[PDB]
Amino acid sequence: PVQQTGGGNYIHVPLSPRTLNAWVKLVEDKKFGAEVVPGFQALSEGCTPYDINQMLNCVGDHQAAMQIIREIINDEAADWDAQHPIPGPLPAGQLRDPRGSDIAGTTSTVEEQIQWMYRPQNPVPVGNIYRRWIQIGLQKCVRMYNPTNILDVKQGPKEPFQSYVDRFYKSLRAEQTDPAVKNWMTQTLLIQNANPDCKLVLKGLGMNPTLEEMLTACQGV
Amino acid sequence: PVQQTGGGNYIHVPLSPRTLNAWVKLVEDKKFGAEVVPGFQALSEGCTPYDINQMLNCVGDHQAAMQIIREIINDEAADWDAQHPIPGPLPAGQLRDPRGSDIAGTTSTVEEQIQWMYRPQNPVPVGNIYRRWIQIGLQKCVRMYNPTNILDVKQGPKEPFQSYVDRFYKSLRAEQTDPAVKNWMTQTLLIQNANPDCKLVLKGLGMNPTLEEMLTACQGV
Amino acid sequence: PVQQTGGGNYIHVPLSPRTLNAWVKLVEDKKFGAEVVPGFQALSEGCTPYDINQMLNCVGDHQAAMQIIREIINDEAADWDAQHPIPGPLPAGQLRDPRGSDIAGTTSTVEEQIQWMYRPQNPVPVGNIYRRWIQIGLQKCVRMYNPTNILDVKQGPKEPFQSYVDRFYKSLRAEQTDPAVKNWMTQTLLIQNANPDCKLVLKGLGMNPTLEEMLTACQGV
Amino acid sequence: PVQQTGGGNYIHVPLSPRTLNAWVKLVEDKKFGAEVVPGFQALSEGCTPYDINQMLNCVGDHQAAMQIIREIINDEAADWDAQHPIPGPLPAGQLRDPRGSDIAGTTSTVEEQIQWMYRPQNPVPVGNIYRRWIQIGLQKCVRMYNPTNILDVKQGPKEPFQSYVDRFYKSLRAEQTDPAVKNWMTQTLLIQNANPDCKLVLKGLGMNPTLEEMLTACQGV
Amino acid sequence: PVQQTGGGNYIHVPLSPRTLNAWVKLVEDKKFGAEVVPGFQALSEGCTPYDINQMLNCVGDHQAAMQIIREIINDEAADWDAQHPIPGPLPAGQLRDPRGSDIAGTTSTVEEQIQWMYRPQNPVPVGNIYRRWIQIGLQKCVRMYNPTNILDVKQGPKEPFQSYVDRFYKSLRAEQTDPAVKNWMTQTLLIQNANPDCKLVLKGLGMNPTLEEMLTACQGV
Amino acid sequence: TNILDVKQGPKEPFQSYVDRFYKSLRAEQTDPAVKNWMTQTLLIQNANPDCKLVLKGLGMNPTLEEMLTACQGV
Ligand SMILES: O=P(O)(O)O[C@H]1[C@H](OP(=O)(O)O)[C@@H](OP(=O)(O)O)[C@H](OP(=O)(O)O)[C@@H](OP(=O)(O)O)[C@H]1OP(=O)(O)O
Ligand SMILES: O=P(O)(O)O[C@H]1[C@H](OP(=O)(O)O)[C@@H](OP(=O)(O)O)[C@H](OP(=O)(O)O)[C@@H](OP(=O)(O)O)[C@H]1OP(=O)(O)O
Repeated sequence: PVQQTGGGNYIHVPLSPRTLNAWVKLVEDKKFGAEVVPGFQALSEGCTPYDINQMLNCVGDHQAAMQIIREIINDEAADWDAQHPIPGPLPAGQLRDPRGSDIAGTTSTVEEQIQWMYRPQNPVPVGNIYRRWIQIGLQKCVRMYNPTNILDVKQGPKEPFQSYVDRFYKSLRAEQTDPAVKNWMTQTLLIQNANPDCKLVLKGLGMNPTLEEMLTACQGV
Repeated sequence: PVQQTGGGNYIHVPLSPRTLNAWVKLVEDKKFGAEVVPGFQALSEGCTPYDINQMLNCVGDHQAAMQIIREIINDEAADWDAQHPIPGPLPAGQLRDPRGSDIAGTTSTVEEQIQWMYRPQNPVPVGNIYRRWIQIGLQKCVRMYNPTNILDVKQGPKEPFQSYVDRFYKSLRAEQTDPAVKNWMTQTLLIQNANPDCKLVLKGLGMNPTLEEMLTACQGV
Repeated sequence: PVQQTGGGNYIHVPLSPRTLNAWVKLVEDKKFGAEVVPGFQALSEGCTPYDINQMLNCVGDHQAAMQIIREIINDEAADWDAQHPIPGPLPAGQLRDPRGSDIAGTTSTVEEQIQWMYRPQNPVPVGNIYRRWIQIGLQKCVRMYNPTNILDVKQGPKEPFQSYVDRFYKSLRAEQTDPAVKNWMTQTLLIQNANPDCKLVLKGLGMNPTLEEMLTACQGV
Repeated sequence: PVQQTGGGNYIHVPLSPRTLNAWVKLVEDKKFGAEVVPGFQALSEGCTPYDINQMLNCVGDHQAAMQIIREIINDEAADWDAQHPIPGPLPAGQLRDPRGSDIAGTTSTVEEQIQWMYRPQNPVPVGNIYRRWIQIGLQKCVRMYNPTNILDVKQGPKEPFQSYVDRFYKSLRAEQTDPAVKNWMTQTLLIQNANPDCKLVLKGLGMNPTLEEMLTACQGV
Repeated sequence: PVQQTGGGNYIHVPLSPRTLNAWVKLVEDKKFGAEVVPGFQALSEGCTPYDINQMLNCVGDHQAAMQIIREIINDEAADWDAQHPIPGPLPAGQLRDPRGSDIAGTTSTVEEQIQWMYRPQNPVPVGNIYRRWIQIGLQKCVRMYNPTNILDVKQGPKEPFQSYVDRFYKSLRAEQTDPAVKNWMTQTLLIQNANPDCKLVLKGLGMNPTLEEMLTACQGV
Repeated sequence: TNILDVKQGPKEPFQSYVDRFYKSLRAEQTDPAVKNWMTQTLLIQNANPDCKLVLKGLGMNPTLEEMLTACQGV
């Protein structure tokens, strides 16, 4: 992280143990639950990359997924190098313009990552760009770990409509589905993959019911 | 959240892990108990919307209810857009006047949400307006989850008048009932849905007893 | 709560989660033990009313007692309105003189509650007056929940004089008894409601023994 | 407690929940172990009396002992009133010279207790004097609760000399014994109340052994 | 650690208990897991050597490994002494130029270690150089404790391809293997040491599959 | 019929099925994005297991042209 000073220059405060441990305990307990994606951001809102890397590295389990995230950061990295050019030999006295690897803090140092993140001429935040990339690797894994696809989430003889709708929506977000499909699935597949006795009551409501109405109606059916 | 500086402009401090976890542990343990509504406010008294959204999102369970809250924020959102007009093309150099979605921080950024929340000309607090909306979705769910309606809370042969009155009042607040009804239910339905032996003693007190008198009298009856 | 600033006006800091939880865990575990009364004050020494109300409200159990406290705050409230007059239409630009409900923060806002609590002309602390009222409702409940009245606390064949005196004094404070009665009960009823074998030894000490002497003497009797 | 300010007067910071709870958990678990006396001081090094009283009061158990402490504070209190005279009617504008009860903060307020504790003309610390008194009541109780007197701490066939010496010294401090007696008991009663086989070996060392020598020698005897 | 002051010189703040305990609880629970290496750095980002030494020393178990680390710090130490010369008798008034042992803080004091770490003429950070050395001793131990070598990590009849790849990669990093070998092992030995039924499906993908494809394909095979 | 009910018969080709699917996809006036998801997924899910595995062996995000050729005589 970065803490500024009065009469002094910006300094690098370290990351904190509690936070390093919470991220570790949100991935080893929730088994890369979708929520892992925001937990990470919040725990990292103001962490320079060197620190983000130390956190992800403390986790020595689910190491296949972490490798997948590393592959994704390198692929996104290639795009930034291609789209952003080299101004040419940059005159000594100037910190090298940032690349996808310095953004990570691998080849670069925290002090240089703070320098770009705050340089007055063109501040390049090498702290938030990296997290975004990590979040695409985390998100794919969540999608690789939705044990049930939404088309298979249905209702058994003794399964109600409140637990089923919970199992459905939780998967729908984790599949990283788009919005229009979300509504169609929400207004149709919810009723299709259900017990018939409750289905008749959800259909008794009328057309385009609301989740409030669907839930209240099928209370005890 | 927002922390101001001396010699510097307002900055965005992040939300804290402990608080993100407490909200999560007040919803997964109390099963959206009514108290969830204030716990949220207190945990969020000074959180800009971006953060309020990160908290609600970390919870990946009870996701049906969270969807209901999202529907409610969008419905209230339509009202604000209708009631509050567009001054027209706003001259470049001016931050767009706030809408129901920027209030959420979805399409907007925290820096802009802080800018309106503190702009000197007409400070628009986009932090408290949003929470209020979230609280109406949370409140409906509590009402959707009062397992017993107050008209069904009664006294069995071995149920006393202290546990029953507790089960009654807890439901009365969670039903989000109005005040005049609250008093009538309080002075009448409490005695009606009760064991007769205790009922005779509560009636021996006189007319319009006080909960102190009702409770002390039916001690052991 | 209220935190003052240098070069800036007083601000409202929020209440803290840990404290909201401790009050909740001192009432759901001690079952409104007498100590609940001071725990509250200490946890609230510098909390503006809006916050005191949020804490009491997070507790959704023992809700009958909380209603009793609400009745007591309204009754005390009537007294303040009667004793303190209305200076008449107060000129615009002046915050309304405080009433029993603003003291609670119900109809009022924290900023106005801080304004009176610190107004230079006649600072009206709307923070401590309210707590005092809450403490009379809490105290009555403790008295409504002393399972044993002091006149019934006695000694059985295998009950000693150290556990009995503990059960006696704990009730004596919770009954909210007065001081002169406290001494008479202390020097007389302690010996009366006791095992005879120990009674003879407590009486062997002489007249007006001291709890030190009474306790040391009946060691093993 | 008291926190001073720059450009402002001294203020009263409150006591903290964690500390109120630790004192409570050092008395309900250690059953007024001697260590309770220092735990209290350290937890209270800078607490004005009002707070010291709130802590002791949160403990609603072992209430006989707390009453004994209250009797002791009143007895010491009489001595201060007798030894320290009344300068006579003190001119309005002057805070009353402190008495044993204001030192407690009972009849007095924290602001007045801070005023004497810091008054420039003759600062009277009403914070440390009170604690000292509380410590004499706590100490008597520890002495009233040494289950074994040192003259009864001895060695059985299978009791060694390391556990016995531990049981002996722990009692010796809790009896609040004097120093000269401490040495005689230490160099004599330790050997007297012991197993003979180990006694012969402790005596083989010579005269006035040291606890290092006594302990190393009787290793396995 | 080191905290600077305004109007005063740099001071040595101490290390914190929680951190001393976390390092101890990351080595006695993870049994020198590879992650121990970064946990240490993060917990020590800004700790002067004297403190780093106090932490490692609190751990009294796995003391063979700590001795190995001590041997490694002494061997690296010899290199620094050889490569860095003695400018000769350094004039009194000048702190001795740093050596490998002062870097540790053994023969040196924290104040001198802070003086070099911040001396304006040629700041020598004796805080980060030491940690680096400790990290080579920690890393060797992790390699001495990879119970399974990657050439022995294979798939049994009921072992899938997700747990196996996890056991493989975790070892690959802990063996401290190089990058080119990492890719060859990754694209070849992963398929070789596997169940044949899944092997046929991983081979059905084509050539140079990606861990995403390999993992999705062998789902249920 | 409807697209969430259309299913390839056990001894029916997945070709007969696609003609009973795209015909019912346009009729339902399904949105274009909802069309792509149903197209790349709901076809394979509501199909014979043998051809479902054969199209799954075809690879990721297959194209209908390839799906038809691979499930030929499947
Ligand atoms: O008291 P809190 O500030 O909420 O902190 C709690 C816990 O509280 P309790 O003692 O009431 O259970 C302990 O706090 P401290 O006593 O150390 O202040 C301590 O527990 P652990 O060491 O077991 O984690 C840890 O706080 P800290 O960072 O101050 O050590 C943290 O633990 P939990 O979050 O697990 O309750
Ligand atoms: O951890 P933070 O979120 O920054 O909170 C700090 C921090 O809490 P911890 O003690 O749990 O680390 C301080 O740490 P220390 O200075 O004790 O190391 C503590 O200081 P004090 O206990 O000395 O006051 C202070 O305490 P408090 O909550 O009583 O103000 C507390 O404050 P916040 O939680 O409000 O930030």
